[PDB]
Amino acid sequence: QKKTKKNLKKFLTRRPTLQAVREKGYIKDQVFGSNLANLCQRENGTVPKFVKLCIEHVEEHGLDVDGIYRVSGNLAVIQKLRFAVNHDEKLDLNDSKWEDIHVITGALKMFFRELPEPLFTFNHFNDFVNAIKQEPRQRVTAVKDLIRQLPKPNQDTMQILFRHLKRVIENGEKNRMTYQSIAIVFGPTLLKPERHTVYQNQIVELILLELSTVFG
Amino acid sequence: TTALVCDNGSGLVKAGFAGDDAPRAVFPSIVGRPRSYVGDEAQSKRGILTLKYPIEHGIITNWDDMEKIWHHTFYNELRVAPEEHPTLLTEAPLNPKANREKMTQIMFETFNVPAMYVAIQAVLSLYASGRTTGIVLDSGDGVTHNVPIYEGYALPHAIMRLDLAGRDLTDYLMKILTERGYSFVTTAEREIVRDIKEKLCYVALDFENEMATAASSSSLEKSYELPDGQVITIGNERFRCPETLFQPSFIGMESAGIHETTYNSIMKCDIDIRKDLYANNVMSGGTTMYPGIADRMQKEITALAPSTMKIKIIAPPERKYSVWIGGSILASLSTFQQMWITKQEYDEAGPSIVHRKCF
Ligand SMILES: Nc1ncnc2c1ncn2[C@@H]1O[C@H](COP(=O)(O)OP(=O)(O)OP(=O)(O)O)[C@@H](O)[C@H]1O
Ligand SMILES: C/C1=C/C(=O)O[C@@H]2C[C@@H](CC[C@H](C)/C=C\CC1)O[C@@](O)([C@@H]1CSC(=O)N1)C2
Ligand SMILES: [Mg+2]
Repeated sequence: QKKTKKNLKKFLTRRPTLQAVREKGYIKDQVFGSNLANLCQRENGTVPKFVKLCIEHVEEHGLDVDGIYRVSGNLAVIQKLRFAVNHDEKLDLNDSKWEDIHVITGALKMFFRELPEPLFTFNHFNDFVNAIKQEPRQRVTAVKDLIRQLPKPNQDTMQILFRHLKRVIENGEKNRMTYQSIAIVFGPTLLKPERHTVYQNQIVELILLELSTVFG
Repeated sequence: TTALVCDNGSGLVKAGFAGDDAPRAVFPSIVGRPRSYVGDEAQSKRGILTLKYPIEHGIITNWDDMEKIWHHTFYNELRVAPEEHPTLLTEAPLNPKANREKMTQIMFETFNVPAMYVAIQAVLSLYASGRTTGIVLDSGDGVTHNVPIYEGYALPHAIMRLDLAGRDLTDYLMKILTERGYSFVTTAEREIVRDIKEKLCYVALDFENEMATAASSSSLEKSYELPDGQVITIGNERFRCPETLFQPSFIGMESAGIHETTYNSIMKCDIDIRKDLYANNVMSGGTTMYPGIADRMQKEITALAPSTMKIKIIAPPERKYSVWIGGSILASLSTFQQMWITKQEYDEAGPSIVHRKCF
């Protein structure tokens, strides 16, 4: 025990940094927690494959479920989903291992939460908050033009995600979800400052509200 | 002055003081609310309460009950004031970011600790075995992980996770004991089977050969007396139950056994360090305590690895508390002093400071 404490004592001060170990290629990014542009490149796409899987599964089995994207799924099952996705294993989101629809929506909300940079990017956060503070007659134009300045992975993933959430609200009579409850869910996760929450929820509401003109 | 070390598992909480050779408190990780008590006091009143496991498969899934676990750990088990002790906690590999933030927020806002830190369970086991590079088989009550580590860094793309663990082995032993007319079903009956599993089960070196010897053997069958005085006997179920770890299809799983997930994890790492991983297989967790599991692993991995590779399984006798012992060593080092997340830092940054400081 004395020899191990001494070596640990010195190892702590001489341990290599995280970036040095990544320079060697020993630490590799997965699906969760990895840069969005790097993930889409490795998959030869502009939308993460797991994002497309969740949306297609929810639009086929969970569009009528009350309080979807608001009700939380089991965190342990989601963690099992993270490993199954991160290893590119044979995966069918309709299998009984994944329990219910809220595990799928919870894993989708987590994917955007775990992103190193927000979907709306760090360097455009100030512009988005300033665009939503403008006079209402000029907001939609300012939001659209900032979106057209984002990189292609962020543009494409934003459209597929928002068009999906639009159909969720359009079935609000069955699932009791509205523009406000959905924006409360995705507001803080899609827009973060590097370093307010009321303006972030307002940005997602506006995009969902004027979906047609914003992505024209 | 002296720091606290707390290893919150899916079944057991191990907590104590940094610098000690063993945890001072080991109590079950259950919370009971009436139809609130925690730990052993909740099991005594299992009829008045509805018991819940706040940790599921190594992941916190009930933050209300988890906050009660820590309150009990501080004031009832260790009998200390949290505002006076730095607190080192443990977590599962690739723990969701929101969970790491909620743990940091609770420790500082609810318990007012002067400093805190969270380390990866498998990393603390590797440290306890005097190593900073190797692959760890961490198998507890709720989850099993194969975590290859380089210089204290868990390699995330190569971490293997299996839902099969100790509790699932107890459930399987309950099932195969119906072949002897025993009917263990309820929660109280499950604790009897887990005790039999801990006392009499072992891993066979050759499972098919061990099956041919079972009838001819004179020493396989053992006796166990239940609380009410009745005596039961167990035969080849002593090693058919832990055989699930190597052949998970015994419980209907499609996953590979822990010997293959170890090999699959090593092969996902860079070829420059596979030799160092093959030679530093460290085992930790209660589910790795079966007699013979080290020799069986040594045999199964050699059959998978190239014939030229040197393979060594490290199964210390204290590996049931390896995670806590490593945390006790780490939090007591002087060179660890500047790594804590101080209270003054948290009040400025908030919970999200955990991602930069704890790695
Ligand atoms: N001698 C033994 N042989 C076999 N199994 C054992 C032995 N002792 C304890 N166990 C099993 O180990 C489990 C407890 O181990 P441990 O406390 O390390 O798990 P944990 O850390 O709470 O779980 P996790 O790491 O999954 O969160 C119990 O399920 C118990 O049945
Ligand atoms: C003695 C003991 C051992 C243990 O580790 O037990 C831990 C904690 C326990 C929680 C409920 C139990 C009724 C209360 C105390 C048991 C604690 O659940 C376990 O027994 C689970 C249930 S069956 C099993 O094998 N593991 C693991
Ligand atoms: Mg553990």
